Amino acid sequence: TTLLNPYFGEFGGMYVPQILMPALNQLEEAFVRAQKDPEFQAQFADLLKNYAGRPTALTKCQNITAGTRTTLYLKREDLLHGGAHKTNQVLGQALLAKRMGKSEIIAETGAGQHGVASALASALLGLKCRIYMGAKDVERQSPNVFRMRLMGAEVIPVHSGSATLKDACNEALRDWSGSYETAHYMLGTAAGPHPYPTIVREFQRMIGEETKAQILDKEGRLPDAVIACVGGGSNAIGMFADFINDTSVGLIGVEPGGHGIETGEHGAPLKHGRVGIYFGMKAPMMQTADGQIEESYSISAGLDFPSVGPQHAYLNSIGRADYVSITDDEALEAFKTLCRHEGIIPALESSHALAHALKMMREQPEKEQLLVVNLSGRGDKDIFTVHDILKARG
Amino acid sequence: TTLLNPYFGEFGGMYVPQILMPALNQLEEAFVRAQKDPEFQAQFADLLKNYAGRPTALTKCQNITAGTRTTLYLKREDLLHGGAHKTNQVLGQALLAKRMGKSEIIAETGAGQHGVASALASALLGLKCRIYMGAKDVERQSPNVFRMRLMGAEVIPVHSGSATLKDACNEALRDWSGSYETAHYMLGTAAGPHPYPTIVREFQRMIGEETKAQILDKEGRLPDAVIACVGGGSNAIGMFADFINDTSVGLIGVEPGGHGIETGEHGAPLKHGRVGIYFGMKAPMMQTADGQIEESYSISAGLDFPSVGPQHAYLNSIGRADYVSITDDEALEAFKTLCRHEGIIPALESSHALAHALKMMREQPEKEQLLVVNLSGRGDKDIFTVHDILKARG
Amino acid sequence: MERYENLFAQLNDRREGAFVPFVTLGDPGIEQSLKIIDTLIDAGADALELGVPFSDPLADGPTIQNANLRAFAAGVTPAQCFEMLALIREKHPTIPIGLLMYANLVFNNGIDAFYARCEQVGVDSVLVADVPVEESAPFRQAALRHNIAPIFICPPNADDDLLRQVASYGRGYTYLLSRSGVTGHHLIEKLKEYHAAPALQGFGISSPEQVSAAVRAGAAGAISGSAIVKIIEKNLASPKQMLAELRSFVSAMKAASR
Amino acid sequence: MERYENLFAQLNDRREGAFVPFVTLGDPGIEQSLKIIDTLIDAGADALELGVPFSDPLADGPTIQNANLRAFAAGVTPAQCFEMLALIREKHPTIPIGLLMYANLVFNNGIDAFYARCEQVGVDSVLVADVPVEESAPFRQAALRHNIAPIFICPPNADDDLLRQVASYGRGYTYLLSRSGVTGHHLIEKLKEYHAAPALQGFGISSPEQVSAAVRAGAAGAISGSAIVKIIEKNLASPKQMLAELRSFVSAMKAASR
Ligand SMILES: O=P(O)(O)OCCNS(=O)(=O)c1ccc2ccccc2c1
Ligand SMILES: O=P(O)(O)OCCNS(=O)(=O)c1ccc2ccccc2c1
Ligand SMILES: *Cc1c(COP(=O)(O)O)cnc(C)c1O
Ligand SMILES: *Cc1c(COP(=O)(O)O)cnc(C)c1O
Ligand code: NA
Ligand code: NA
Repeated sequence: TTLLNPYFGEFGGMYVPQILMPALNQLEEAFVRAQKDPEFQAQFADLLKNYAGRPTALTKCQNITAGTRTTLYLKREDLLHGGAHKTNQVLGQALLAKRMGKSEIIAETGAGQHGVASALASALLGLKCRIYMGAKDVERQSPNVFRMRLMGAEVIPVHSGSATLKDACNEALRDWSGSYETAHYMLGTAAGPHPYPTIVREFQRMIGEETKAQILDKEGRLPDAVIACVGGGSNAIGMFADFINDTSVGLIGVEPGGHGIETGEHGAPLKHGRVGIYFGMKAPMMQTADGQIEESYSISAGLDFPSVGPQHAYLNSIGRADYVSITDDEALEAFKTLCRHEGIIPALESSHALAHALKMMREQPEKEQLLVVNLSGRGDKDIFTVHDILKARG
Repeated sequence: TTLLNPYFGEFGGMYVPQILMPALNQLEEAFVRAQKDPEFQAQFADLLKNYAGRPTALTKCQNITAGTRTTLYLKREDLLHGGAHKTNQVLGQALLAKRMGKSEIIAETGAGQHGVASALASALLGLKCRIYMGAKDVERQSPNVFRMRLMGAEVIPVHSGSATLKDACNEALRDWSGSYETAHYMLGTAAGPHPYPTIVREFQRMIGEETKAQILDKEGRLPDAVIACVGGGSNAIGMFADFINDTSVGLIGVEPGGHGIETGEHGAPLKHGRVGIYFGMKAPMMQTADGQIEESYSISAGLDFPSVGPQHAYLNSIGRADYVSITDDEALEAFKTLCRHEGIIPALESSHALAHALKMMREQPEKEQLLVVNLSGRGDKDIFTVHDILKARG
Repeated sequence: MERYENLFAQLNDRREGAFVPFVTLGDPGIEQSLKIIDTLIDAGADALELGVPFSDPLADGPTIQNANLRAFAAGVTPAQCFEMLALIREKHPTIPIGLLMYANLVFNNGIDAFYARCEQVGVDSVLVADVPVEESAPFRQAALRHNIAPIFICPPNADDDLLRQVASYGRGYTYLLSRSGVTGHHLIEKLKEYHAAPALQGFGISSPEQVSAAVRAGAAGAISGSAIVKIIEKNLASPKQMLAELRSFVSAMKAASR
Repeated sequence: MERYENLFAQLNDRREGAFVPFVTLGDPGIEQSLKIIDTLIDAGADALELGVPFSDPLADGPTIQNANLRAFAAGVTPAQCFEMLALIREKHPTIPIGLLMYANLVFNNGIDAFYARCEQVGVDSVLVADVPVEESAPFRQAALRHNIAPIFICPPNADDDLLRQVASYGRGYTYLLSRSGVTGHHLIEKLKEYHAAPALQGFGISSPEQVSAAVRAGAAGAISGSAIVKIIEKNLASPKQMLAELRSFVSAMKAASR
């Protein structure tokens, strides 16, 4: 069996070829032991603090909420080394790999952010890193590809399937099934086979823990709701985790609505997909009526995971967390608004979370509410995307 | 007269048209009062902490120093909001502008970083911001120009002169000489007419103060030397300030050597220029034998200021600080090295400082030395520049 | 199940192993695929392992990755695969037919319904590539309810516990992995000790000597996929030549099992 | 200095103000510039304000910014400017000649040496645009040592303290700024009360009525630069027409001072 429950209600599991089970079992055992090891926690804390830059600020956004009864704070993961929350968990996973005596790292990446995060962690900790990326993604993310290579990582294009994230995910697993003896698979989100959903949550948990301590210090109470975008679910569960037992705190996950849910061109499997079994887990996903896996569309490349973390599907099913969607245009508007009113350029991914917060505020201007938006990353990387769009509109 | 000494030895002064003296006098008085105002200090500290992300980490770089007796720490200004140290002082200056009752901001920019910093500070604090940038710089820094505009700043190209930084500097002064009544000139470095060299130093002083507290905590002693790149001198004086009276601590400023000092294509006026009077101050500068002002060349656009802060010229003259130069190739090598060995992409500006530190280590591998390099900013902005260069070499 | 029992019983009386080729249904097209399958059978195939085209075959190497892609280029759907399976069964009443599936295609319209469809079409076993014994319960139960053999995988590092599980839960045949990775001796004795279904070695089997070695080691037979698929891929422009090569390869591999 | 004293003494006996045009030496070329200057004098200019081309004229508007640029396009250097000045002096013995300088050009080869060069060439005053009274010491001292009048600027917001300093340190004439910004009544009385050098109003003076107004207000005269330079810029293609227009404009401005 396993040490921890691989399921969150009906979602999760370990749907990988038999050959990979020993790898998952080893990882789970190493994780459980690491969690009880004061030395591991100390090293991880050291890296988070002195290398990554934790704790991150909790910024009160006074301008954007003017004229309303909403008080909005932004958890600044955009200020974390690397420019996104991904850095937190790759550092923990890299340490786990070393705890298991592994010297190589395998990672998958779509937009390229996880690839960059995996590469920097591997460079710092002396791990040989090889990254799999969809061919179409390699072509469209030249900047991130060059960054990975500058940091010594090996970038491998994947031309199979749709040549995107899910395809890179497959290639990663194919490789690991034959090299797990010396290589660790650094999965990029709170999804995939157990123990990844659990490990990634625990290695992103400081986001929520810090937010709780900071909001209590600044406001003397917990927020009415914490809001986060949901691509795969890591930054969201990272923010949610420490508040799960604080029943008065709303947990709101925001999936990308793309051109609009009714257009079929979106990335909201949790609320508009259908439960299936893929990427080693049972979870809602983007799939055809026949069961073939489809891609997730969003103006934001980072919210392209065609499925969603099992724990999110679970929290939704029991009504502990609520999930909504935000379209390309709503995210773009939030992006423009934060730049102009707070002088912060948010990642288009994070802009989805901000957009919903803005909607909560604008739809009910006189409702007194204390909101925290997880600003998962910075958007310097999205200025061209936003630029091209705006110009094409006159 | 003035409240503070406008000179650092023979360097400095207030060489501006008579019409601008009242503006300088007002600013000096507002600064002096602000420095004694607990409320101003509290607001500034609040912004630095909760908005900008201070304190910044002090990262020990173990990999890069392997095999030597050098212990190297990097002061992480690259993790500051905006990606560079410039953010610190623009926040202070923005507060000063508001203290004086000004509602508009005028700024000059070359590489565009100061323009971006000025724009974000102005967006946050509700100031109308207009930025002057050399036409050739506007053309070559499309990303930064778009960022400024996204944050509500007005960007104005300058086609006069060489259409670069110094030209933007002139246009800024021309504008201010006729609008100082309601506009504050947010100068971008520790140079120009008094009180700017002093104000900028004091508003960047936390870099050195934090570094001192952090190194004392981690090593139990002061560093043997603190190293920083010198474009205009702000990040360097920011790092140096709190250590000036600690005579055992070496202060090393690194000017850009470009293609090599002997080629004449460099940006090292302090050690290879000649003292002159321009941009409101008496300081060493890049100038022809006739006294015409020349441009500073460096692979790094940010080290393009054709002169240098008066206090640096002074510290050099009395032997308190030492200044050296680093060529394009040496900076490029340090850039590649940090990416690969520490997983940190440094700004090409900062790479000059790192390069000299690497030289101190490599030339005398068995010399026991505790060094701190001011990592003034991140280099995500330089990946294309570095990319194009490397490819053109096979 | 039934058909596997009879096959192995017959093969045992003739002291020979089984040769089982694998091919993706619909590759390179429905018509050509049906011909390929008839060729494989006529050439000596004792049983068949047939894959249903899936968007993300995360357990297959490039060769089979392309087989799925070619099938998709032909518009082959799971429904058409079941139509093909019914026909294959109507043509060949005794040959064991095993499907190589990926979990989502089995789970899609209901696990029980999938195995029910397998039974009405004449399928004998189903191997779900991404379902380890740990997650097998619903699948093996549905399989057994519809007289379908649930195929379990015995990896090269399989410990005693796994061997015992594979032995008790599996039916039809035990899949003996030749190695780790994707498609492209002591355990055999342990499996027999635990009354496991006859072992069929698979992965990397591409030559007659490998088939003879498998049988010598005690395996009931060997499975070959990529080697078969490569022949299809290399003769896409020549359908007739494709069948010719397939027949020559299958007859060679089968002869080695005797 | 000397020449200014005589000029204002003479102008006073004729109850008229002085009209002083400004032009950049070498704009658009050395030869044409010398002709422009002779035209200005022949047309009625009482004194001249001459700029030495500088790379960064941070106190000048676009019009003069371009004058400097045109001069540089002609390769005009400070040394050539001094050659021009010597010639202008050799041709016109009594007209006061004032230079408009930027600090670096004065400081470049030594402040004392610069004023020494001014004296040997026949220059009468020097106004360093970016040197406020606060930094004037070395400049005004060097000027006085070589019988050169150091020109001080009296801004529109000048307080009593500044007025007193400008009055005691200045010589030749006091520069009365018409406004803040760059190139493109009560103070007059205070200056006279403090025995300041005769006031010349400058900045924005582009029409005859402005010259008459300046004199009426009590100023000793008015300076006009951009208005003069614009004429040069608009007639670059027609040298002869350029001189014609300059003569017509200067004669008009001078007539207004009578
Ligand atoms: O000759 P090859 O190409 O090496 O292998 C042929 C694969 N076909 S197969 O036997 O239908 C087959 C396919 C994939 C699998 C993944 C995990 C468990 C078992 C599997 C069985
Ligand atoms: O008619 P305009 O173009 O407005 O002004 C003509 C400027 N020429 S000038 O008088 O030689 C002149 C030029 C620039 C100055 C800057 C600061 C102090 C005084 C100055 C005097
Ligand atoms: C990767 C990324 C995301 C999406 O992934 P999650 O695992 O859902 O957090 C969101 N925001 C940013 C800035 C990212 O880089
Ligand atoms: C602006 C900049 C510099 C150069 O300016 P100083 O005023 O000399 O500090 C150096 N590093 C970075 C990252 C900069 O953005
Ligand atoms: Na998703
Ligand atoms: Na410089």
